[PDB]
Amino acid sequence: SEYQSPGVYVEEVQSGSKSVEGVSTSTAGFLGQTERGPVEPRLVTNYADFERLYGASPKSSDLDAAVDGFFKNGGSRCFIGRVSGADIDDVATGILADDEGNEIAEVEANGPGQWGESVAVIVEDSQYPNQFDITVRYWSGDLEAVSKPHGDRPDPSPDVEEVYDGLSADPEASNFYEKQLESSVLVDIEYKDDGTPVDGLTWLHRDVTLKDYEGVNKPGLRTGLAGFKAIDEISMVCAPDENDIDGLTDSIVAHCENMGDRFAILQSPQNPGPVSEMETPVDSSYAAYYYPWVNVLDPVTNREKLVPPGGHIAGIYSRTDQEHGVHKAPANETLRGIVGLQHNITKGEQDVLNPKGINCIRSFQGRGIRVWGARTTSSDPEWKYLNVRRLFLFIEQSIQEGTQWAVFEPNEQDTWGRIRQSVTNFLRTVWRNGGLQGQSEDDAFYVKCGEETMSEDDIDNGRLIVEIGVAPVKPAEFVIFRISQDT
Amino acid sequence: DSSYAAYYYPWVNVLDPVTNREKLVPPGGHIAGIYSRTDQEHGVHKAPANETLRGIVGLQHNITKGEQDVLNPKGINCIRSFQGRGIRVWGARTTSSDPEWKYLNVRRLFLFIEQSIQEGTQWAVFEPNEQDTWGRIRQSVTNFLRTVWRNGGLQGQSEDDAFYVKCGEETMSEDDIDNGRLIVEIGVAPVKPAEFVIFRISQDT
Amino acid sequence: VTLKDYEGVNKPGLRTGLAGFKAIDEISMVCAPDENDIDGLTDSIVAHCENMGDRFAILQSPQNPGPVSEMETPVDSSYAAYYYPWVNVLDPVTNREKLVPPGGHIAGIYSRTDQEHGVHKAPANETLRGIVGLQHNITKGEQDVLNPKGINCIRSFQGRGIRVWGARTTSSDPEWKYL
Amino acid sequence: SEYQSPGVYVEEVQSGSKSVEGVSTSTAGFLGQTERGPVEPRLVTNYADFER
Amino acid sequence: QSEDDAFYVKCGEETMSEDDIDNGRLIVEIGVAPVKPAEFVIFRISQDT
Amino acid sequence: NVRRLFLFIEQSIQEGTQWAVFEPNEQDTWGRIRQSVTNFLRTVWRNGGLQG
Repeated sequence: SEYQSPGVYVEEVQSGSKSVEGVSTSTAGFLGQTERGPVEPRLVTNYADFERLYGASPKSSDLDAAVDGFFKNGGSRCFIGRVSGADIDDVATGILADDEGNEIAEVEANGPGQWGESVAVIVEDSQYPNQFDITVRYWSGDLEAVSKPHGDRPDPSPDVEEVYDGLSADPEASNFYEKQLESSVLVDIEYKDDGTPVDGLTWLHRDVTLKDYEGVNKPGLRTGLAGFKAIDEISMVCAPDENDIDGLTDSIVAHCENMGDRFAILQSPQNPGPVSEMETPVDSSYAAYYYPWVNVLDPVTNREKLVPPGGHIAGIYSRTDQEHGVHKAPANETLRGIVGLQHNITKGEQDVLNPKGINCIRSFQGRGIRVWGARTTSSDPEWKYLNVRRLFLFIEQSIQEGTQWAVFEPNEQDTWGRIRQSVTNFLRTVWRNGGLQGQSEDDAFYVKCGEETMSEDDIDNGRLIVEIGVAPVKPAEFVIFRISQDT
Repeated sequence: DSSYAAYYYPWVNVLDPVTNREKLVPPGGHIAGIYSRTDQEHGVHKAPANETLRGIVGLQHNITKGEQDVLNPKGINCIRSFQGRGIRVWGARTTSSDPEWKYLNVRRLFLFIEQSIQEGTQWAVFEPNEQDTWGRIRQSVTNFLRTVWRNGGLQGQSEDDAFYVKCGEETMSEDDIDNGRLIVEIGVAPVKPAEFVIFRISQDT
Repeated sequence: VTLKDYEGVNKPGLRTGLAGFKAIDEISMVCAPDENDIDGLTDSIVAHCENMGDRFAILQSPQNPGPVSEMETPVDSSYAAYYYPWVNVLDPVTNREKLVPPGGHIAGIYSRTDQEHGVHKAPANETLRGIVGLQHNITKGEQDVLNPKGINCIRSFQGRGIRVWGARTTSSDPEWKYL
Repeated sequence: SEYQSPGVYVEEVQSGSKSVEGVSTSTAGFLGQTERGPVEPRLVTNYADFER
Repeated sequence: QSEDDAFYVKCGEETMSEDDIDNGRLIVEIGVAPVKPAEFVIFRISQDT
Repeated sequence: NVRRLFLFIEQSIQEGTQWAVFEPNEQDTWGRIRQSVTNFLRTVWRNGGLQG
């Protein structure tokens, strides 16, 4: 500071260490087809939210089953992205009119597709002066059989119902209908002119490939994977129908490798061929591969049905992360929400599959159905185990996001000590929770920043270099007992 | 291509107090205010970057990380907007091509030091050119530079690493004394900013 | 009214708006209930509090802030706090419910906590008096996304009532994370 | 790596040793005539599999 | 648990030099340790001992 | 058994060292390779396969 006139001065100084906070690690992302809903990614925390916002899947998709398996196994949060074969602007619309026939508002469905042709909007008048009520109804089945869509009890009870009571036409009020109808899973309203609508009912009229899974990337609209790559909470991605669309596995693995902060879960085909000839599709350290398919009860036929196991496995990942940590291998855990498997694998066949990076789901007598295998598809010996990759992702993202205060700071010993202290505190916390291995701190990790890592050419060019060394913990895959008679 | 100038980009948006609408203006005065604030709360040796802009609504364009890799090595300073952090100045270089005056705070520190020395030494003109005056001048300049060092402006774990001052028979010869010249030599080591923060992480030990 | 009326007059013998407030040394927190109807007022309030250096700013979200996965705080100051959502009250001219921002109730909670506990006590896990209900009910899954972003929530627990659940600032500096 | 714009960089380094794993050593191959079956080689882990 | 853990105050010849005295500066250095809230209350329960 | 042991060792080495192709030909790679092969052979020695 500068002191030019007499007085009292109070100044604040920076302290000797700054805390780092860990990031989320149990959020998932799903892609696939639905019947209703928007095409921008939305967060879901429960299965009833999913049924309310999106509905069911068509016969060519198995998204509903995968989300159900995710939440039955202890998952916490999903990001849903809806993929649609229709143009984004193929949306049903409508108009509201005033006393003498002026269009005052414009109603639009909340997503593209033919479903918007089955939405009815009903306007009625309220008992209080200058107020009216609005109702929105949606039927999932045939419209030809709906007898009284306007009455208090239609012939088939509607699938979705929404009512808004205290509405007004004053734009500066808090009960203006544009502000109240904004939280609605069915429609959108836009204001045009001054007036209040007349009573009655009205319907909305005039309504996949690899490039749809890739998504749209425009200045104000993102779908598909382009929409996911602008969300920083997702830590694992899955596409249940990845084997019906050629060229999607590589796109998913490339997305995860280019972001550098997420993991890919892959499932085998329904018919992968002979056992002696199976291989993994990719050779990435950012993916894992599971086998075989599973059996579930179908809620529209009440019969068994064969589905891929991806969502159940993502739910197992989330559960293990919540109750043990990211350093725990998500294997030797039970699958909930299924009836049986496609095949039963023996111990002789897994001796051929396990050294190849293929993870198996097996069933033991007296113990149930469990995941038996925790490897990645990688050939590098340094990234053979899955929990090591997940721990490194967690650590690296925490460091990246929690150190932006240090840019443009003086390149001298105070900043060096501060940075060293922060990183040491974070790594000691990780060590205390069982993630690092060693009976002392010197065995588990080290951090270096000073004149041993930086030279003078570095200081003259603006570079601050920190070197960190760590020792992760690995699972026990073979438990061996050697018993003898001696001593 | 001067060492006495800095160059900022792009324009900003403000509310106009006669129309109550947005309006696009150059960012010069906001940046000068940031300079003044940083000088008041940190010192002249602190780079006036990674600081927030107050009093605006938005920018003209949003610059990405790929475009700044082309602009930054050219001496052009950018104003960017980060999600979760706001609008900030990201760059602290001069328009100069000389490698000795690449950073802005070094030039500002030298301006400060040189003007202080120029204005606070006029008592020494026409004084006797002998050892007493030499010791007096040396002592004064050493006190000033040690004060600058203690406040974080100079770099080194000891005084010998940060600066030196010389005045005597090693700087002056006899032809100098006969012609009325008193020569003082000063050497200094300024501190520079941390522009790239690098973390190299491995699995060994 | 405009932004220049909220800024106030600054003449030798007349001060209104914020120019009038900056000559009073008792004020310790400032709030403007209608800050979302006048564009450019949030920044002016945060700048006033940062330039005086002795007061704190309380901010409320809009009535329609968008999807949950896209919310952010308006500023990145250590001199401000951000609360969400709106509340319901009885209107004394119609005797009906009405939706209002929660700023004044929260300032009253600040004052109460300061009187009965001290300035070192976090003004959270405290009850809101004088309301009827909230705008939305926030779950535990949605606050896991909002809390690490500096957004403070007002929630309702069964058996315990309506309470403020969160005590952070809008700041990104790790040294000024808590209020 | 190359550093052209200011920010934070995180980089991974290769470690000082890489593990080697032993290969299988107790699998056999048989050739001869049968009454049924395919003519591509198939893996068998039990005699009932062979008869089937 | 003690005063040395909570704060310190310094003013003397460790904070001021002679160039400071000659220019009219009096420097006081204060260090403090504030208390922070309990946001996560965690109970780890086991069967051992 | 000598022939069978050599078959085992040579195939393990062949299949578990493909990361080293096109790497820099300098002291770091040398130390890394030496360390890996020494660990494998010490494991073989501890199980009674080598003599000394």
